[PDB]
Amino acid sequence: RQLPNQMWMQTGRLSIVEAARHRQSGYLQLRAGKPNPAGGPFKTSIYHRPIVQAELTAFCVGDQQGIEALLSECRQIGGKRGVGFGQVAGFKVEPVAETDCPWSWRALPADADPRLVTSEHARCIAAIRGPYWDRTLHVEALAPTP
Amino acid sequence: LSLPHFIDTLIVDEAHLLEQAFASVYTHTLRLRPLMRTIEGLDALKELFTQMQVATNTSLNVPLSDVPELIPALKDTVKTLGALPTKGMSRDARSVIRIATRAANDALSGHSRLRIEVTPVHSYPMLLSGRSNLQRALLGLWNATGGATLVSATLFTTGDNGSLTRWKLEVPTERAAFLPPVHPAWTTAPVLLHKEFCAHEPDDSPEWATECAQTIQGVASTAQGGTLVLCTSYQNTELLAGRLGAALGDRLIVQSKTSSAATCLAQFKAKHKAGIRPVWLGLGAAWTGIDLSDHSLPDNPELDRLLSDLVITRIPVGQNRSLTHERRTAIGGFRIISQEAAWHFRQGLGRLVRRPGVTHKNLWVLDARIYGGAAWVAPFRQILDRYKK
Amino acid sequence: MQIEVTVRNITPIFSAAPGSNYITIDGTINPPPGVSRFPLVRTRMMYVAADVGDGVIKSVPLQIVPGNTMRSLLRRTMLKHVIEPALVEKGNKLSIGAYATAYSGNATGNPDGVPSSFDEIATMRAHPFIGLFGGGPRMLEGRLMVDSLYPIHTNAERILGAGYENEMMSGPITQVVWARRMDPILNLGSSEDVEVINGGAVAANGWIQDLLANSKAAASKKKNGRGLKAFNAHEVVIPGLKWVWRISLDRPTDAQVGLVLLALNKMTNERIAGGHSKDYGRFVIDGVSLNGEQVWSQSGITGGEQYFDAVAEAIDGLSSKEFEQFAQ
Amino acid sequence: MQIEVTVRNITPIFSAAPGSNYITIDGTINPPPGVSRFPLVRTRMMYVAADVGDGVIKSVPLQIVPGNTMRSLLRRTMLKHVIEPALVEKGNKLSIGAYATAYSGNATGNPDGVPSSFDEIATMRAHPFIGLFGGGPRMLEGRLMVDSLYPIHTNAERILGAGYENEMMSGPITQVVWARRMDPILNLGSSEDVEVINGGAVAANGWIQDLLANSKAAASKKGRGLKAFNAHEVVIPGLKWVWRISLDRPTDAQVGLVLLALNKMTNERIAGGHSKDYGRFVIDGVSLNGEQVWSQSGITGGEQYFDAVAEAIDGLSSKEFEQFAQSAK
Amino acid sequence: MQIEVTVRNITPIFSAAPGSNYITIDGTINPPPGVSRFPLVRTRMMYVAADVGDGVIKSVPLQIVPGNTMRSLLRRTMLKHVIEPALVEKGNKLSIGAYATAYSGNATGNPDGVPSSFDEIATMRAHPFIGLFGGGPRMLEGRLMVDSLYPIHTNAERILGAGYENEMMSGPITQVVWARRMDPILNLGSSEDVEVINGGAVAANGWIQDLLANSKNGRGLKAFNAHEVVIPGLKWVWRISLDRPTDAQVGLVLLALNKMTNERIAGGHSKDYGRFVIDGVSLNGEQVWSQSGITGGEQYFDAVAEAIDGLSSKEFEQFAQSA
DNA sequence: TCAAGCCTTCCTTCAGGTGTTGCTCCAGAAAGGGTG
DNA sequence: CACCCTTTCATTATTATTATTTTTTTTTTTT
Repeated sequence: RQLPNQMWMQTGRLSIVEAARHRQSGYLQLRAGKPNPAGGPFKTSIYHRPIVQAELTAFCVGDQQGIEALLSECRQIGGKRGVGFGQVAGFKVEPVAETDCPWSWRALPADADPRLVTSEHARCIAAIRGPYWDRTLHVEALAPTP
Repeated sequence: LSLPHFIDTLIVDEAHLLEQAFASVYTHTLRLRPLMRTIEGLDALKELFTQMQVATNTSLNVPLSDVPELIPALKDTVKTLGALPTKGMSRDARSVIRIATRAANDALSGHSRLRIEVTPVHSYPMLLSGRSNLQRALLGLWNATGGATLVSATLFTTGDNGSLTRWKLEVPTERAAFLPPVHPAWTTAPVLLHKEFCAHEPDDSPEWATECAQTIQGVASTAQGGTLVLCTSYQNTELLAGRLGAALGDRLIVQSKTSSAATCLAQFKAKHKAGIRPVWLGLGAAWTGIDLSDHSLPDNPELDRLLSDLVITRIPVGQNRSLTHERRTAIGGFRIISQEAAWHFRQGLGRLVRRPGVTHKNLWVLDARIYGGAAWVAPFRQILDRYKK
Repeated sequence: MQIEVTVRNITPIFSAAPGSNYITIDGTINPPPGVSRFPLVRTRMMYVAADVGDGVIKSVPLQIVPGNTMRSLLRRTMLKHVIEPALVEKGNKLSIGAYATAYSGNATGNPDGVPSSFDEIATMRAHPFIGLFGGGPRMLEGRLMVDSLYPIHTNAERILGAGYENEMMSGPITQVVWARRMDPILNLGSSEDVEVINGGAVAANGWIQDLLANSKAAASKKKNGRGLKAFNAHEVVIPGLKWVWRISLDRPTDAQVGLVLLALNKMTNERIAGGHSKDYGRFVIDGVSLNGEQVWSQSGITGGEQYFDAVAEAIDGLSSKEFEQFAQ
Repeated sequence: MQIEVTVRNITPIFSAAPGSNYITIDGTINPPPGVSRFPLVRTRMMYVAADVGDGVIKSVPLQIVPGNTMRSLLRRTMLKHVIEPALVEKGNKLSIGAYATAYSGNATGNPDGVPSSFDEIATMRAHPFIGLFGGGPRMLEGRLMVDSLYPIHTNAERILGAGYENEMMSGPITQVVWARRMDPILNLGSSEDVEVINGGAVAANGWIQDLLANSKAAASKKGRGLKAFNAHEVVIPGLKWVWRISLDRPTDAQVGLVLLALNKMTNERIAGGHSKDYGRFVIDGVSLNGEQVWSQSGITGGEQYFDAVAEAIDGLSSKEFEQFAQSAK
Repeated sequence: MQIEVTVRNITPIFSAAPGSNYITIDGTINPPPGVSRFPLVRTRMMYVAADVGDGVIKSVPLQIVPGNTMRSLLRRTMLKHVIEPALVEKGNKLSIGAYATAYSGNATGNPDGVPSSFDEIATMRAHPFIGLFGGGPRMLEGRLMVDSLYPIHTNAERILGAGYENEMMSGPITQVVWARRMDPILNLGSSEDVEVINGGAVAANGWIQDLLANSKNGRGLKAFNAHEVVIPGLKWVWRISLDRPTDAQVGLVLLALNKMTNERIAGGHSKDYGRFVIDGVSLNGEQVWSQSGITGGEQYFDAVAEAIDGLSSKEFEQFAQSA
């Protein structure tokens, strides 16, 4: 963390005034004569997400040139939000020795090797591969805590 | 007329100076005493001097803020200087008359700043019509350049940041290209950085002058060759001269209003040739742009001992007083003052190593702010973090 | 491709922030308890990294407009200025859930998770409006990445990047504008001013005793209703400030970029604020750079005629069945 | 609709600013502790980014009237000159909460969190008056955008549009004006004068005894007395100002109502200091969406707006203000 | 209602400027330190916006009688001249707080933090006097707007232009007037003049000894100082505006304007500085002044004549009472 | 052509602001009903 | 059955909040 972990707020609401003028103009076909800020299309929603400005360091085994070619397009990281967050100032890949690198700090299967399981790993439901947001692919995994 | 209308490839040597050259070009200055001696060989210019007197900052960065009698006096100056008969007036006098009228016509428009300075010889009347904004002309050079390489010895701020550099030369950001610099180890290898310093803070005081001069006496006693002691002002170097005169005798060289950098440099070669060990109370051009590597031994730099000691007496803050730097400082703030001081100090430290192969080089910093707990001298420490022991 | 819009706000900028912020009458933000305080809604500010000062990174406040406000403003000006006249010159009637998907980022077309084939993903991402944002139950990634409105400020030099050092601000950029509401019954002068009130003098007097009783009861409780007499504060970003706006499009078509350009052609009538009553957030556009090349002129956009022809033939051909098929 | 009215203030302009602000006798504003410091209410300052010198965009103070004050003045001008005069011409009357919503937007604190109806929002935003200022217990967006009144000044070039570079002032626009509260009974020059004051001489001498006790208490310390010596910063008169009154998708009648207000802006005070005639103005021009439609008699142009507002105020009734005014909860 | 009175000051006008000004022997105002400078207060000054080069507008100082000064002057010249005779002849007798609120507009510097009931505000805005000035502890807004007295100048042309181009005057309007307080024990120089002294010649000589000791914080009677006046004879206008006046209130202001002649613009009393003669009164653009007084406008005088009759102090007592 | 100003005054007490002034709302969605 | 109204239920509880302290040089080789 270069910065303290602050918070971002965002809200969502459809503009009711333009909806009313479109309902009169005929461009909107709305049978309901009243909105609802607690639910529905005109719901106002407030939501707060943590915000961190940080140096992000990962460890992996692979070809540096391909990672550079992939990360050249990487304009954002953490959220591909399309709203402006996580813009990459830069990236850097260096080779390091074997005993320094903690590859093991990763979501692992429960049948992993005894030298690969650490203390901060614990048994849970997590994705270990591919789309980590897809809960249908989530498996019984041993994973580290951020 | 003298250069092609479109430059396909432009390479600038020592690009750090180049903007100042533009700042040299777009100042048109009216010199009063050569005019007054030329006309004798009007009373309106004397009234311009009398109204010029009423206006330590004398009207800095003010294009037209105060003009009580400045513009009718300028108009009378223009009309009494341009209507003098060209027939019978001398061939070298018309140069003075024409540069004075060009400077006055630059002054009249109101698109330029006005500055006052006096000569080092005496309190002569010097007046300047200069341009503090320089985006238009240099941008008119960059659309006229296809590609350019700007090479310098202090071009970059910190690592790969050169943002203020493309601010000074007004380089377009789309055409800017920031390459990694080359900072070899042999520039920092033979140089030895000493822990001792002057405990008094530099505050233009005589007690600081005595304690600092006792440290110069220590360094000159331990010097196996020449010593350059760098200052930023005339007053502190005259304080150091008055504190080191009877102490050092013929070993010292001072720079003043009557002692230029070239004369001092020539004396430095002269009494290094005589075998004595000189010290040099240097300022101004002694910071940036002097060759203190000897040309009597080209092939063998391991016997180079012309300058065995560089001592920096104070951090060079407040050195750049130009119109463009004042305007750029007013936008940026304290940061531009700190980074320009870093570039001046890097040019000051670059006088030690000019070629690889030299040995037994000594570097001294006596500013007590450097070794203090202040955070504003933080870059000044990291450059001193490139030396060890 | 990238569009950078440099604008100056004619009026102040106010985008309200969460939390309970209190200011004294002098100006001290967030006082310790035991002293009189004041309600304050500051403009939205993020703590950003700063290499100014030292080489180490320090956390500095930076007062912005959030990027969501930018995204919705760009969206709403495309709907209000080019999309709606095209759809009402044809006679199209949107549905709620398709109107909610086009005008908001909401999934009330079907709250259910609608499956999206890759061919229909491709045919909706190539739509001149729809593929910019997406939204709805498909939850497909829109092509438009709209950044926050960043002021050209020294706290944002990491966000702004090099090149904005000329024409740059520093120091404080927020002013705490104090506003108030007076009870207008106290403003009532005479019988001619009060004759429009049902009851008139009796009703005005009754409200005055009601307000007096409520205020003295509240002050006696200090040693749950509320009156009209209010006096509060809100931090705004200073007017006349220069702002950069980054709009990066992930593999766009010509019609999508043309729609963004025609949004910038007509966004002078739009506002960016939580101050719509006070005309806050009025701005004029000073520069629009496409792929690093500036294109904005004083008489709208001059350049990118291929984008203009593409967006003309795009907004001519739409018949709003694609909006309905995008919703459900 | 983007109305641009350029005004000329005949008298000074005083929109006071909150805060514990002090001034010395010679004029040192906000002086440090340990010196003689005096109360001062500064006028409304807006920090504006400006081009001081060459480049150097910096936050310099301009002196304004806020958009709330100017907007309220517009609200009061069309109300007290067009709306309620033509509304008491027949038997239409409002409730006192409807008066409160017509003058301050809302009728109470703690407004209800329920939304307003779509057809209700639509018919109020098409109203000649209610659509310009939509408050109420259910928040409604006002069609009227009213910008702060800016002096035509060189600190506001990044605020002001083109074509106003001429007739345009520069330099400081304020003056500190000093008002001293003078106890009136020390001006009493005879017992002829004291007859009307109670008790004859005894109550006047009792107030002198009272003043002496308060003076001794304040001096030995170093209620409250009647001496009220103070100074207030004003914006100097004769200035030309710009005022921008925008209307997003306006009805013809609403623009006609703002036009009739601008035609009846005479003898109105802008900001504050009502006792000292502060805020009297003579509007030099109105710019209706780029066109100049002011002569010194009045508007005398754009007959569609005046006809629209005329047929609007003939059909004006109070029931729109009531259905704007009742709380849903 | 618009009231545009046209006065020409017969005497120099001096309205004291707060601060600490200084002047040399000559007209150099606020000298740099080192030269012997004399204390000086100036005429109260207001910057205008005016065109210096006939196209360029600049803040230029103009010397004025302030609006609050003329507001207090109007309060004094209606209160003593018509309000006090109506109170005296009916035997109506105010209180001390009522008198303070009748002049200062506030009985006490502390106001009560309450609003008044509307029937009260309507009654006192119906008042010919209290409706004009308002005030009180509950802050009644008055019906009278009193502007500063403006000399018809180049500077005031952007202030005033309703037919004031020809008789507009150009040039500076100020003058420095000096005053020395001499110790008059240094001027008697006689035994006939010292017989009035209790103690006599020895007492006078002892005062000279104290003057000898103090001349090289007991400050003696010596003083040399100056004050800046407006010149006499130039012609000014005054804006008096009424927001929603009753006919009684405007009749009271008209009756003030009819007896405005023997009153001093508040200023330097002993030098007779405030003297002026009304050249005209424009009444919504209608000139209704004559050399005898105010011709025409009889309904306003009739309304204030009925207004003055039946005047009672019970409203002045109610207005001054706090919570 | 000489005279071509000498001295001394350099402001004194006042003059402290008072009231109000603390935000308001909400950012739920499954429950039955009712209507085309 | 898609379009809405309007009902209904829920258990603990507290409140902290980043903002700054230059020196005054005379270079350079243009028209």
